Amino acid sequence: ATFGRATHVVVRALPESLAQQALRRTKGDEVDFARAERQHQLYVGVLGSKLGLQVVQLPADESLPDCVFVEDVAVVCEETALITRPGAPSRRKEADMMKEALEKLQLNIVEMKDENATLDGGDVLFTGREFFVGLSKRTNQRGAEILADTFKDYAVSTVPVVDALHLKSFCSMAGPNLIAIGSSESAQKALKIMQQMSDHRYDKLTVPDDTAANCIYLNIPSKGHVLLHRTPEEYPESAKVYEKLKDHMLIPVSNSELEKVDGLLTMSSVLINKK
Repeated sequence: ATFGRATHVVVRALPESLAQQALRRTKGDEVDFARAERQHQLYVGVLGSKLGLQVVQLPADESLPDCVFVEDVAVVCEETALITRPGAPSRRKEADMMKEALEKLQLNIVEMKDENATLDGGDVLFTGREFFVGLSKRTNQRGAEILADTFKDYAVSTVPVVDALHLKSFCSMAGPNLIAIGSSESAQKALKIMQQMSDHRYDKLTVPDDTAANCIYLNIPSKGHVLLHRTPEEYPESAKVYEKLKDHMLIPVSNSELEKVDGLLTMSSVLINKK
């Protein structure tokens, strides 16, 4: 496939219950819900209006406070979607509307039904050549095994996630051979493990703020190599690194409110390449 090509994107509206009731590891500043909604609107507007992806917007469900974070409930690779069994019990029913959306996009559907398996899509790094799957408090070995069985055309290897929510809490693909990676002790240890497991030499884009290593790369006809990344207002020292990339069309995207609930850029979309 052309790495990073997409035609469609699934997103989901924020429930009011997110502000107080979404899961979060840090009990920090309160969420400004209206501002979170605006940030989500702008994010969707980049993907759909600016970049031209066909947007499927799922409605909010107030009983699912984290339902905006569609990434965790599906992994899509080519024509196949894995509907995950998220680690958090409060998120499991998010799979219901996602399964229906992906069915309607004509994907082959595989459901993680094994009650001994969990997997969050945020733990999954697809490089274009292979998968790395974080083993975290959300994703277990059996989950990773089911992913490997689902996507047999690609190698799958695992990496411990120790002191973050997900693997992609501190990394993401920034381009076809380019892993964006944080500078923490933990981020760097994870990167070394991924690299030691692969026979492929990846380039890295190292940033000083781990959560600013979570970005979205797209290959869009008529625009080229596009990268959605955190803003200078939010992470000035990491934005300076992204700004050196004259080889990408850079789009700064604000995400401060959802980061209060550990939601990073990748978490709010599921990308699909159809036809």
